[PDB]
Amino acid sequence: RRRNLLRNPCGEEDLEGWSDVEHGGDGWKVEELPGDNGVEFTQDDSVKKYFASSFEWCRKAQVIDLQAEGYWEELLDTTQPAIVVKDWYSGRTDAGSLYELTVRLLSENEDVLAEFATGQVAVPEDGSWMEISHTFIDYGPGVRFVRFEHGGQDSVYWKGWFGARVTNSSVWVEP
Amino acid sequence: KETAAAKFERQHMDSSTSAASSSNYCNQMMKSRNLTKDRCKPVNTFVHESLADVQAVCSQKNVACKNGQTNCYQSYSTMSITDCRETGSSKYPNCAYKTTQANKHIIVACEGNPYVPVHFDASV
Ligand SMILES: *[C@@H]1O[C@H](CO)[C@@H](O[C@@H]2O[C@H](CO)[C@@H](O[C@@H]3O[C@H](CO[C@H]4O[C@H](CO)[C@@H](O)[C@H](O)[C@@H]4O)[C@@H](O)[C@H](O[C@H]4O[C@H](CO)[C@@H](O)[C@H](O)[C@@H]4O)[C@@H]3O)[C@H](O)[C@H]2NC(C)=O)[C@H](O)[C@H]1NC(C)=O
Repeated sequence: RRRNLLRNPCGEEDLEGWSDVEHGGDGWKVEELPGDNGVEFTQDDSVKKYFASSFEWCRKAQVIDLQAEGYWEELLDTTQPAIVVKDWYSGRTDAGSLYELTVRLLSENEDVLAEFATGQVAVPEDGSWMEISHTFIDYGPGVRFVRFEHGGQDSVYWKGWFGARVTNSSVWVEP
Repeated sequence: KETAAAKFERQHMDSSTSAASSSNYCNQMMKSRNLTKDRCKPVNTFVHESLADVQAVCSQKNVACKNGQTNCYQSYSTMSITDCRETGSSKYPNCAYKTTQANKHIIVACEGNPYVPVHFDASV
């Protein structure tokens, strides 16, 4: 009740598990909570680390295979269970930054059958944490993968790690 | 990368100010927009208009870029600008500059979609 299908949501294991890592600027850097000039993570004390972006877009994805993880075609097709994505993001209090999240459902031909996508958005400049959540339902038949991609950068073009901060990401399936 | 469009923003737009704000302005803007990163950029211009207004130039008088291409656009109004030129005795990493206030039409080069300014070409 319920299992996160994303490897290494908080950089406990640096960047293992994530693919299409794009290192913009001085790339991604794992840091500890609350980071340099940012607010406390209030609501899951098990979370000790976020990933930080730099001065050009940093991205990263994971392509989750619903079968490798334990589901199967006719289940997905007849029951069509809810697939839930959450992400957590923030910015520093001493620079602004941008966030973007794009999450898609793929057929096994890898046609996008459903998408949930923010566009690039300005991260609250008070530095506060944002949870972002979508639930996919009645997406229809042939969902084989969930692709989860997010990214960040600063909007100040600084050296260092002044971009958006991401952590605690999850995808799961539920009744 | 950074796009060749956010570049142009970084190197040429300063919307938050009206005109140059003291003689030290070129020194600060060349630094903070990172035109002094490994070499001193010899020459540079900033534009003290809203980003919108500068976007607009792209659909205005089409002229020959000073390098003889095609896709250059003069602005209809003249704008508030600041030229920055190295001082004799600028030496990296103490890059140093002369500020020059002006109010002239600018000529930018646009490209891609959306159709945005991508180089600063000349002022008139
Ligand atoms: C290109 O352009 C210039 C090259 O000089 C660089 O600009 C500097 O960028 C640095 C960091 O990369 C900035 O440093 C940060 O400054 C922060 C804000 O301070 C402002 O406000 C305070 C008021 O308290 C003043 O001291 C000052 O006027 C500043 O403008 C500080 O908050 C930061 O410190 C915090 O974060 C670091 C964590 O990294 C911690 O070490 C500190 O303890 C603290 O938590 C930080 O120091 C600096 O301000 C920039 N100069 C300016 C004014 O632009 C760009 O970095 C460079 N970028 C590229 C692409 O090369």
